[PDB]
Amino acid sequence: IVGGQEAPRSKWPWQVSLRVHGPYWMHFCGGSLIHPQWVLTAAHCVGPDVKDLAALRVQLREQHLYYQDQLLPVSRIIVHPQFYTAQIGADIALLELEEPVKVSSHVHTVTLPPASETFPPGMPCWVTGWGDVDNDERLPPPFPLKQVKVPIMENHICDAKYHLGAYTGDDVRIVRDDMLCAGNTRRDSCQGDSGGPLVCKVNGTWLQAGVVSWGEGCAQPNRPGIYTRVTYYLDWIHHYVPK
Amino acid sequence: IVGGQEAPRSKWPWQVSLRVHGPYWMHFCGGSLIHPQWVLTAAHCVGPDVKDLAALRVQLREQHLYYQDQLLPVSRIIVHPQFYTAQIGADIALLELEEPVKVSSHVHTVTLPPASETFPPGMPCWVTGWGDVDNDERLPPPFPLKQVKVPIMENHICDAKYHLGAYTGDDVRIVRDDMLCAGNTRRDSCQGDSGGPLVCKVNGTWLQAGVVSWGEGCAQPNRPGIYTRVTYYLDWIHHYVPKK
Amino acid sequence: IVGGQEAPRSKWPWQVSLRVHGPYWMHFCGGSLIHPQWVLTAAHCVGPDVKDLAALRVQLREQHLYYQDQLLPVSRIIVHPQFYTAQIGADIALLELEEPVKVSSHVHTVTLPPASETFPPGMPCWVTGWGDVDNDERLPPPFPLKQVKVPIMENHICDAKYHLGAYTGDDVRIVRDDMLCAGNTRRDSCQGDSGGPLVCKVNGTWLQAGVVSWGEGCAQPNRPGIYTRVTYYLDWIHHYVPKKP
Amino acid sequence: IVGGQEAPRSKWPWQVSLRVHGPYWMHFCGGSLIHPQWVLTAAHCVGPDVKDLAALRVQLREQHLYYQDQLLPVSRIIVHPQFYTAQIGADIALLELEEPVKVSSHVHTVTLPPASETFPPGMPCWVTGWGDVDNDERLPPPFPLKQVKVPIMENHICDAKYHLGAYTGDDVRIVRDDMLCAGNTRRDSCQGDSGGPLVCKVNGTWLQAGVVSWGEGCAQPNRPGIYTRVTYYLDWIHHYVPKK
Repeated sequence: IVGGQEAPRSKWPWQVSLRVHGPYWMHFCGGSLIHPQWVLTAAHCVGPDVKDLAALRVQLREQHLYYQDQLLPVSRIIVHPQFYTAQIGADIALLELEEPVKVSSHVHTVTLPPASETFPPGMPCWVTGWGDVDNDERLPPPFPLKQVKVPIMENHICDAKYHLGAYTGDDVRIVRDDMLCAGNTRRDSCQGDSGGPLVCKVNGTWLQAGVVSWGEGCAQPNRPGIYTRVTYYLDWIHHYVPK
Repeated sequence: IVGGQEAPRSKWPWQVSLRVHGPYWMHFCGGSLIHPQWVLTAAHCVGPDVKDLAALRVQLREQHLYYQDQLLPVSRIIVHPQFYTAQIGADIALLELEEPVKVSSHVHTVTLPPASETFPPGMPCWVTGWGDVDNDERLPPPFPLKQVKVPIMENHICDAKYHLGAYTGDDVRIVRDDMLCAGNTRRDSCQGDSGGPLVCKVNGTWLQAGVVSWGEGCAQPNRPGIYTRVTYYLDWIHHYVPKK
Repeated sequence: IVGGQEAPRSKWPWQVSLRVHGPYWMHFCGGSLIHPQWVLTAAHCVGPDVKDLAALRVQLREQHLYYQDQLLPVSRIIVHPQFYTAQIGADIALLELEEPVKVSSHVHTVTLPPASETFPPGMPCWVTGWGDVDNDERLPPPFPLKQVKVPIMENHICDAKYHLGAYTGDDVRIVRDDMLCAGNTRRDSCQGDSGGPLVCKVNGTWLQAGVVSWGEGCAQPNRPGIYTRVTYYLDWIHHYVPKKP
Repeated sequence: IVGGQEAPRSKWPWQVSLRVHGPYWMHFCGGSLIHPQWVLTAAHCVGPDVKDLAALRVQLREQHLYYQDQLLPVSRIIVHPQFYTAQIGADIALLELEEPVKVSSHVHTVTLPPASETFPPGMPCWVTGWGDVDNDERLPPPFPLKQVKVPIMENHICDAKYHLGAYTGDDVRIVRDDMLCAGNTRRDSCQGDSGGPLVCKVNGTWLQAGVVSWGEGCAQPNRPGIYTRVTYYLDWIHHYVPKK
């Protein structure tokens, strides 16, 4: 997270850390708990190439990475079959846990928006994770969960920004209809925040608008964060995840 | 180049090295001379973001990188307006030199194919450059230009191989119609060969079939090298580059 | 620490972490609390060149590096005036804290040995720190304090081992009289353990025998860990550090 | 070499490059040809731990590293038996070549000074090599042999400089009597120049005053280059190397 602060302990009870087997169980991507037995993440975190399930674990919300680890095994990785790269799109995956989690005030699910929900430009949303604090600048120990308020921006405006200082023809889409855009040169997601949630508070309810997907670096001029648009893939999510 | 040998001095007179300004004028991509004033390369080497022309130079064919440098400034970078990433496609760009080069037996242009040429499997094709000799393994000094004969494979076969060990749906095309596929687990292009030529000898004439574009690593199982198909972009090239 | 275990919370209440200012307050060396206001470390951690005191802080015993940091500023760095390199010797330094710390069962001073104590082979000795777990292999998060029991070896035996597979003449001493030797191919200190304590339990009392100084890599054949011999430098320590009241 | 220039092709015909076996025969240290069959170098380049002779080669003077290599095998490494570290001293070694070299105007031996020779402070001397051009800055391709003029400085003055901004007691020797000192914040030897020669022209003859040994970085304030004093070890050298 670029230009963020440490999250209060009470905030973002749905944030999860994805861990890969090595010298230690290292954080590589974020996720959100959308159901007691399901994590929503980015496809690029776990694909497009098939990964060994034995080398993957989920860690539920912890204030500091690695200090109080209770690693959960994954029974199934479901990557959207249309996914190959984040820039093409369908950058969305589901992790099925071997067990449902026992939910509490400190650990519980995020609400998905209805299909009709159109998060208007300028709406204050929050992105959370344990990713880099700037370009090629890792989160220092003790690795606090960070948060940043980012304004949602119209897809057409974000597409136009990605064309400034680029050879790509103005009529050739960079930011596609299954993508959502947020952030500026002070406030953005970064490497290691991938798969984590963009959440917006609507009528007293936190709704997951986005999954951290891609961008040209972090908080670069005219290069806002690109997110998978959750409303676009609700039918695909609901094919696997109970309502 | 993976599984190659050092090129003989007489071979590949169209091979060029692209150089970026830093502590020294460092090789980052290959290219081909297609006209005395024009270099064909990959868009991903010079884009999609607009870069300072003053920090780019072209080096014509040398047997050993850096030893006999005569660096040429660039007047113009022209990147295909459809290009954003190599995997989406249109991975093709043109460099206009500030001056036309004097051609010779040792330094001269490659011939572009006619639109009808498909380059079927079994055709003898070669890829050349100063790129890595394996995954994360740089070409050692004194940096000889390498060559390797790569077997062309049909786009549908290569598309099917890219789906093996992948979550991507079988009917979601990975290897696109503007791309060409070549190489195996012994013979491939690698990092630093990007933008360089894939050339096939057809009726005694060398034709540039491909621009080194992308792949999953180098010489990996079921992951052959992907090249921009030059025949697909001839009309765009001919918009900028004069006929002989 | 090579071939160690995580230290129990009750052990090594004198272990300190030295921190350098950067993107964060990063661990670079170990140390020992020998007085409420004084830390014993290796000279090579803080010298031979004079460094900015404002860029150095001390962290008292923590079970996991960085998790519960209460960083203490330093008023004075005192490096042995004979020190230039660890291999020449006098690899010993003192940090004066700006304030005396409040001691407890969990955080308190280590006892220095009497001048007469030689620490012979067979004596049970432990080395502790947050250093590498092997050659070029960092301690993983969450960075637990590690301990390992190291066999002390006689200086003459260790000197002879350092000459095996070396061009250095047998009568040219490598392991010097102000140094102490401990460890084997399974048990050793490593990069990041430097300045930390080697402690031996003598008649029910923990005594600091050594300061982690140097070696050829970590846990390598015929290359045991070299430590500054504390007994050699007691008079220099007692020049600066007041005796217990 | 820091603050240097590329050597003219006619200069320093005694300069050699030491090569270690890896992906390629990589330069790690310099040396000087003091006899047709003997190279003088720094002990720290080849010790104190015993190295495999099969993994070591010598390359005689070349203008550009790696481009025209003719690698020579070594029959014997002789490291001074007093050597353990450069800071303690005796940082001097001899390589015996398997064959004597055929000498020419372009490749021939440097003259060693007489025991009586005292190179006075301020004397213009030259250090040569393929080492770093600054702190953590490698010599760029095509790796030209570099030279820099450095004034010799009195051991007592150089010892005093190493004590400025240091905790070391002023009466505790850093720069020892078997060492020689040269260079400033613009002009110095660096990593990769180790074992190479410091040469001074005395009565029309180039004499090797020093072997590149150690220092605190390259061209740092009050930290001039430290060299092994050749006059100190003449008797040891002449124990193995036949006199001219």
